[PDB]
Amino acid sequence: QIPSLKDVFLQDFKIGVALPVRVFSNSMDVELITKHFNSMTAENEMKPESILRRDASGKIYYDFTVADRYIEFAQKHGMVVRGHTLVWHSQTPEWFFKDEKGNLLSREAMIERMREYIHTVVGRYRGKVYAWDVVNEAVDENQPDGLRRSLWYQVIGPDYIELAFKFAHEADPDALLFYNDYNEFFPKKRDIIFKLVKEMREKGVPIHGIGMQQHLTLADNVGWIDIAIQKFKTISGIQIHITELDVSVYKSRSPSIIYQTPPLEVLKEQAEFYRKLFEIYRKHTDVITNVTFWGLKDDYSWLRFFFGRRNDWPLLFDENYQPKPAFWSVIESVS
Ligand SMILES: CC(C)S[C@@H]1O[C@H](CO)[C@H](O)[C@H](O)[C@H]1O
Repeated sequence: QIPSLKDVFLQDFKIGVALPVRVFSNSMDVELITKHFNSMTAENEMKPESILRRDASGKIYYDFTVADRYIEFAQKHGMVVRGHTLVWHSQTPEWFFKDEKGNLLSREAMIERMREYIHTVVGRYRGKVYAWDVVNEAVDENQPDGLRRSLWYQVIGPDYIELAFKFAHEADPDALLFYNDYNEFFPKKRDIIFKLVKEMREKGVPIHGIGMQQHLTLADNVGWIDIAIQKFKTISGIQIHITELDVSVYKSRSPSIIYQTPPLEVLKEQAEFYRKLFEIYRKHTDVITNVTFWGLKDDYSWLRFFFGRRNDWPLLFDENYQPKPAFWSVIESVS
């Protein structure tokens, strides 16, 4: 009786959702997912720590038993899958960078290990995962060259980023390959992301897209987001995914006032925020091809634990699967 997000935005972009694997065995979760969403991302289940294993000998192997369930579900329900994520400083075991003695691998050995990892994971889902977050959160504006000094940088060096895209494109030449990041509309970081992607495109690196995480709060300036999309879309041939959208009801990551239940005025402010945001996304529909929310409904949000245990209401559906004020405001950005 309520409209379907994916149908409302059919001519604009895929409408996606980040999901933990438990939802596939929950009839009420499956009802809400299959009504509204034509794209899905594994919230954790396709990250390196979720796939990498070592046997009693210390030999690396791959466990796809959980990740496989996403492709099985997507195929059953006619959904596309964003693969998240191949190369990241987070949720990647420190032992992946080391030999049996706990010493750092050589650059040569770690390039080979990255190649095997990306070939194995992207190869397994070739033609079934239409888009990959190949590299996640590689930018640090505090560094002289703008690049985060992670183990990837320390063990391979600054070409690890372009190599990851090379290897992913080898494993699945039809996949759309994304560089994904947060705080992507803050000016200094925006300019580093722009320069990184533009320079990789100019030297023929197979990068097809920029993933804008859009982990927002009610304190964020939506004008800055419009300006960031305007800057990124000047890179010829690049498309944009909104990969991890949510809107915290708080105005910082460390609020001193925490809500038990959200004031109605806060939910209305959130509806106004989401409306202005979707007006900007529709304005840039020529470059945005997927808008994915980082969770199905408010009580599943990472924002209830990542910055400290607290209630937050960051999404379009409440704890009882009901549309929020923001659901209607988002729908009204079209209607
Ligand atoms: C899917 C999310 C966990 S990505 C998220 O972006 C955050 C910024 O708000 C932090 O940078 C976290 O490191 C990162 O995991």
